[PDB]
Amino acid sequence: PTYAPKAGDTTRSWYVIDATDVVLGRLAVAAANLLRGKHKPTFAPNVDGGDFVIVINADKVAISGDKLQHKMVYRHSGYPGGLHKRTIGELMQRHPDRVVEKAILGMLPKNRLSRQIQRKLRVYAGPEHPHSAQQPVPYELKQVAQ
Amino acid sequence: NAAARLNDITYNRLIQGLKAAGVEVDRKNLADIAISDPAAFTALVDVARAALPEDVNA
Amino acid sequence: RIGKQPIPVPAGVDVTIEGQSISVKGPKGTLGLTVAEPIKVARNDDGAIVVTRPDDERRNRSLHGLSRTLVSNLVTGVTQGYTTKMEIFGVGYRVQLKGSNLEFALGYSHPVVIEAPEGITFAVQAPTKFTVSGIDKQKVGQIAANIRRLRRPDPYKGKGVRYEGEQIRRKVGK
Amino acid sequence: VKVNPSVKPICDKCRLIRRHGRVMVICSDPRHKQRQG
Amino acid sequence: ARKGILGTKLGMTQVFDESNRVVPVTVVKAGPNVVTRIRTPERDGYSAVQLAYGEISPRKVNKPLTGQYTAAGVNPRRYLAELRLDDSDAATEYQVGQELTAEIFADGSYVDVTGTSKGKGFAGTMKRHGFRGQGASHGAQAVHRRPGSIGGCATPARVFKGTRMAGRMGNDRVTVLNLLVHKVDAENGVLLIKGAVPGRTGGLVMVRSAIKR
RNA sequence: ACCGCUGAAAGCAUCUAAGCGGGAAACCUUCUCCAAGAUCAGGUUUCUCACCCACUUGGUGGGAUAAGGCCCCCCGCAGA
RNA sequence: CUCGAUGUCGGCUCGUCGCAUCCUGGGGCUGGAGCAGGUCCCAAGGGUUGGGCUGUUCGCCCAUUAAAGCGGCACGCGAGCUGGGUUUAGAACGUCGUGAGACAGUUCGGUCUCUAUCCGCCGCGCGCGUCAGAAACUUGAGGAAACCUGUCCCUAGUACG
Repeated sequence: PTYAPKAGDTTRSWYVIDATDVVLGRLAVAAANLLRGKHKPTFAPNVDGGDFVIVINADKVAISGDKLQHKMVYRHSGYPGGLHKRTIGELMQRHPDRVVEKAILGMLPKNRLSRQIQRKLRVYAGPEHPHSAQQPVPYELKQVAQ
Repeated sequence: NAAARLNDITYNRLIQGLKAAGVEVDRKNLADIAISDPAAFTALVDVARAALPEDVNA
Repeated sequence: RIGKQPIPVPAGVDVTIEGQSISVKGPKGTLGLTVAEPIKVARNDDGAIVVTRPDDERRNRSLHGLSRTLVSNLVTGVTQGYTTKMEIFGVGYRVQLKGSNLEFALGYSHPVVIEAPEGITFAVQAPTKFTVSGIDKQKVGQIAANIRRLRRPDPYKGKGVRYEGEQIRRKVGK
Repeated sequence: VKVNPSVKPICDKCRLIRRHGRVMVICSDPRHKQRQG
Repeated sequence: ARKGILGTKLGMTQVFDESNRVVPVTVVKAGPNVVTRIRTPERDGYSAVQLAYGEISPRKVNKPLTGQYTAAGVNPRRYLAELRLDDSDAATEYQVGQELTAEIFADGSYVDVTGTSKGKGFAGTMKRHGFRGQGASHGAQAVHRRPGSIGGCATPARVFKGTRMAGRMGNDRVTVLNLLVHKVDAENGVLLIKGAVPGRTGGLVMVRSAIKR
């Protein structure tokens, strides 16, 4: 049977991704699996496992103008109308961290652990990150084989 | 798959290689090995890599 | 066939490529230009500019011809000022040059003062004739676009700018 | 302009263009300036 | 830019102007009894100044407040409210100890006045929102003053959020814009404002310079 | 929507595929209001800032106290 | 699907939504001289009234208006209202039926039940957390309300004709 599940038997490391030229989707996927812990053999979907993920320089994520001017974002309030339609381009010019956050959350499962995982996410639009007291580990994207 | 990716190999080719080697080892105890002795997992990976032919053509 | 047209450089004071970017200096104000990355541009043995991309992508042909005419336009602009002339065919109009611009009012209140762009030359040839010149057909054309749609010239009698012709339409009697 | 789901030439002094995906006619004679939808 | 001062409403009266015209005047008392404590944007990006006004007893105000005010070096006051200034740097404008009076208004300048409105209490939609009341003769059993129907029946099987229903009103931060200051009584510190002001006699009034004009 | 600058594809032409600009009571800033239970639960300031037992020192309970607040009381043009 | 019950027209009251837009707004074209006006494109942010007669829908008409919009939401909404007509029992005229009686043909009268448990909504509190315990002032991510318009004068009796 399983050996990984156990209180305290988790290595909470920190990862840093320089999200400059990377595309939003591939970044979000790697962040999702890396965040949940599927890159580790001690996977245990029943618990909040995984490592901490830091997104650096989210402002520079390459997205075509064909989506900046067409991929609309919808936040309905609850009131009549109230469909807060706002372009992803404007969101990139205001709160790109919320755009990236949304993309990741859409790739994470929709359950209680998802929220416990969300609170393990730290996204900053700029490149200068004050969080240097911990042990950041620069992590880059790759294919494996095949 | 996680341990295999740590050894830079996919699950696909891992199982294919082990079958070519005749290593009729179930996934339960193989996954156990992944935790109890990661080095043994690495050894099995090297065996599979050597057993795999050359490419994706036939 | 546009790809076959070399680019003469009569001046060449600082006509040079600095990282997919053409710096141009000469008789008039200086110019610059970002080079379309897909297209390879290099200096000829005789000093002319060679714009080329060998591969087959058609958009490379569009960008090849395009960037060729952009560079030719840069050299033409820096060596020979661009000039567009404008003349009014109407009643009730006098051009004044108050401050640093042209004040127009074809028979209506609040005479319009065209906000000039940085780096542009204006001149008045008569109360109903004037001209604009510069080192950028886009900047000179910006004044042509700003003066447009300001009291739309009716095709009947006429009440606006013409560029010395253009076969402007005519009335149908009454 | 004459927006409609059909385009043809008013005379042989015009061109059919594809602007932003919309087909339209220019004929140096502002009579119709027809547009394909 | 948005200069201002705290005061209180002392009721309304009327006074005739130089053109033989009637000016309804609300009396807002805002004389030399307003002190400051700056809040620079360098620490939190707020960019504003705390205004204090009133009268208390030295044995009434609690220790955290006497600590703040005595740290500031300012005699304690009953009310405290912070006025947003401008989105610039300001800096060289207000300081700790600068006295602000009603003389800052130009005897005619338009101002925006805001404050807690008078309580009216829990009321039906006839007052809360102003519905057109239903008839009360031709068979109107027990519907006089009642809202009636809401939305649909089958498909929209819910009341839309934000409908106009019965509830409390009052005690709100009501702001009235572009009120004409009739006259700054600089000799007494009494600000005479054309028009009615939210709040009861004795209530707190916040006055600031208008921006539309 | 419309008009438009420069200019290719295609020696021309063209509001265009690179690129620039104008362009409406719609949209977003802007004006007013609620709002950190916004669980990412914020930020600034200030006060108090060792007190005694039980259990197993820790782990945990019990009692008391400072800031301060509440209860009760006198009132409100604030209020079921 | 619903007959061990979804209670039907019209009208009132209260909202929402589409745009195939009545007006306001932005433009093209014209057999658009100008005012006006035809047609077409964009646009839901507001407004879209008040009366006579019929039970009305639907229509007619007077007088105003920038305008007197088309539709969905159980032909919106009867555990919110009306009960005029429709569809109960009485009565009468006509037609048919020998007759009892019938008519989606007309004419008079003829009750409109429910103490709100849940969902949602509207308002205000108690508790706990917001990592020592508290008190003040506040950023406002994110949302709401509101978003209309005419007459006259000047330009100018000018341009145009």
